[PDB]
Amino acid sequence: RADEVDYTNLPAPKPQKTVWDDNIETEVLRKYLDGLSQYDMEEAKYGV
Amino acid sequence: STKMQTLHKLLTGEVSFKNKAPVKDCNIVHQFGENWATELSAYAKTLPAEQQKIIVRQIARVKLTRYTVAELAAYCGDGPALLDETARAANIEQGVAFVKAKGVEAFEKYVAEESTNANWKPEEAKKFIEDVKAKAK
Amino acid sequence: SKFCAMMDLLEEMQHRNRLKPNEESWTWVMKECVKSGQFRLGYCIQQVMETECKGCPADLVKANEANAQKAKTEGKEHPGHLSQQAGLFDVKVE
Amino acid sequence: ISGVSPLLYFPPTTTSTTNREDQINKNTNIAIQMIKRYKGEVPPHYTRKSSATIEQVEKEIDALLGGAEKLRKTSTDDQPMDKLTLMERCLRHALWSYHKEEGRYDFDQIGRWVVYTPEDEVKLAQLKREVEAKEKLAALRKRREEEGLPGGPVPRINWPQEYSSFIDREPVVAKRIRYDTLASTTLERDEKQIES
Amino acid sequence: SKQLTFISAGATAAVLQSASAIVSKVAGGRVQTKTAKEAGRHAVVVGPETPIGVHTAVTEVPKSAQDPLFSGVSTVVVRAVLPRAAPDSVQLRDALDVYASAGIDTKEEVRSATEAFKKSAEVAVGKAKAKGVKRIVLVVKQASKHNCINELFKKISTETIESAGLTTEVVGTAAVANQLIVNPESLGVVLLNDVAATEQIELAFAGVVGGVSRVYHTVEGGKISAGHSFKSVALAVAQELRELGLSSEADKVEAAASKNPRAVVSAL
Repeated sequence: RADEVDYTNLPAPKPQKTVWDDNIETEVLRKYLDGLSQYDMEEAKYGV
Repeated sequence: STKMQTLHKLLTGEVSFKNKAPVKDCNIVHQFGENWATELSAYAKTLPAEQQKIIVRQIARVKLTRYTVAELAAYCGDGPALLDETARAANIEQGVAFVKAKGVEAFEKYVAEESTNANWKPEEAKKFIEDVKAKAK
Repeated sequence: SKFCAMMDLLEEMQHRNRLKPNEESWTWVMKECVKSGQFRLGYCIQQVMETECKGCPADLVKANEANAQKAKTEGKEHPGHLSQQAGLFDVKVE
Repeated sequence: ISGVSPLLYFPPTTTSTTNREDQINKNTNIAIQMIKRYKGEVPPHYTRKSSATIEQVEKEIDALLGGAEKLRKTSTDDQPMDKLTLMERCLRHALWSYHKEEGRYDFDQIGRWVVYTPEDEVKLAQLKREVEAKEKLAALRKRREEEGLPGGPVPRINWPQEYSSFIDREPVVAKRIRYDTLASTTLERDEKQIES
Repeated sequence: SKQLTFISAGATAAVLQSASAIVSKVAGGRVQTKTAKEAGRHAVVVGPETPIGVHTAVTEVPKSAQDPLFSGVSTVVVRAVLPRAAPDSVQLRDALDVYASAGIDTKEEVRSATEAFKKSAEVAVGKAKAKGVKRIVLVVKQASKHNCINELFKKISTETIESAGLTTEVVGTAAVANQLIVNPESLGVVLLNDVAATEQIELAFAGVVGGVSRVYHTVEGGKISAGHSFKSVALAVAQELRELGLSSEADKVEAAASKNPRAVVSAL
């Protein structure tokens, strides 16, 4: 009868960076879209 | 024995998760199990009255935690006991608006797709779609 | 990729088996290039058939050109990120 | 995504009635607002010493430079310049600087009569990309509006995968809230107002 | 003769109509009920949206209206509210963070934000001193976007609180929200930086407790009641009537709110 499991341990939510379609509209908004992706990843890591 | 002891400490706040993640209903369900509430309630009966009351209170609070902050703010304004009915009515109203906007057959498939995203039981999904359809007319 | 598999198969046949691909084999490759929309590989296969074989099925040559000009209208002639202007310090070296 | 969720998240479309007019209008109001603060105060008024139109000045310059065409002689770039060449360069430089400031972005002549520092070639390239980018964006935003496609950008996402990957629906729902709101709005500003 | 000022900020007409019926039926016509968009005293604001002219957004757990689930809890949630401009104009909470990225000067906006935070910090420490707690909990959203407004908020809130002699513990939004909903007895005084997420958290706490009325402290100096649901609005009106000097009417409204939340007007 050895250790079974650490109920405290939780697998971290593996974030995925959103990918935008490569159109001209993306190039004009490249910086803005990148900021949204960074914000999305930050929200996923922290939770909200 | 260890699982119940860990769960009791976790709900009481004595025991934190590895990454200090929020103690929500979903996380507990993920680790302890789907029916963690039932086993915990049975275990609590072997504890003094004060601990039993705390377990019941913590369980009720955790169930309230099953909603997002925005949903609680919008729907839980008039108390927690009335939260479930208010949330159900708002969801039904959204379903009616969706049906009136983009037909029914598309609504049927979308409800199924959200049931897939919702882990909704087929019976619950069928009941919801029937209720919204009846509400329409 | 179907094209990669067939080309590798031809490589095995010609080199490791000493068998010259015939017209039929190249036609299948050209059909796959046309079907998949890869209009640049079709040009290369077109020359191969015009070099080793005797020309190319004119039906497939025209089909490939139609696909190419569709890309020109839609702008999918090259991947867009290549067309973006860059600089000495404006390139992200992963 | 363990745990039976309570709701069938519908698309957050609730105020689809966001008339492109007023949506873009508020964008233009914000755009004009930010620009004024960044620049500052409207410069003090100046009274012209003489009255003359830009077209008249350009015509006069062309007439002046047309009579010396026979006398004008080309030479190597490193060789010394002539009086006619110097006058032409100065006049055209001033004229095209004025035109570019006004808005007549004719790159072909600007790159010739204003480029004298690699800095200017860089500026021309930067301006050339910007104009083409705006033209393409307007064309697709119009073609997107004709199809009824959502004026705003839409990310390449498969939410069924996302609802599975994540354990808690809250971040996923919030992510769906934002993008759906973003796609339901027109990200444009009336440039007629910006130009003034 | 007297006047009660009703402000509407994102509230459905049903709630406003219910509030008007409640006051008319309970007051009996002695005090008129006028509608406006800004006030400093004798004002009730209906709707989740924050009105114009409020700098502090305190909320508590009233003893009378404690839900059985949250019986005995005592925690004060104060949200700092920056000055609100017109809807079309860029709000300060967003201007303070975007102008810096754009390079625009941000001196006046910083000064205005500093004044608002100082007032909110003074309110928070006063509540903490009154309750006797030694440490307060600052709540700042950890998003990369809000890397400037929160930084100023922390720099000023900690400065004022430390000057007062109390301790400060900084935390994010998700962890505090989960703690406040699940284990709120471990938090005595929690200040919230001005963000949309914090506003939702304040509303969720005000609703989960059983429905309460939030107190807004305005620039002019005073307290105005705020509600978002039938019960919360009813409690807000009851407190407002109590402030005007009506005890029996306030008690009746409070009792009606406790009994029949969604239909208080018919209940009383």
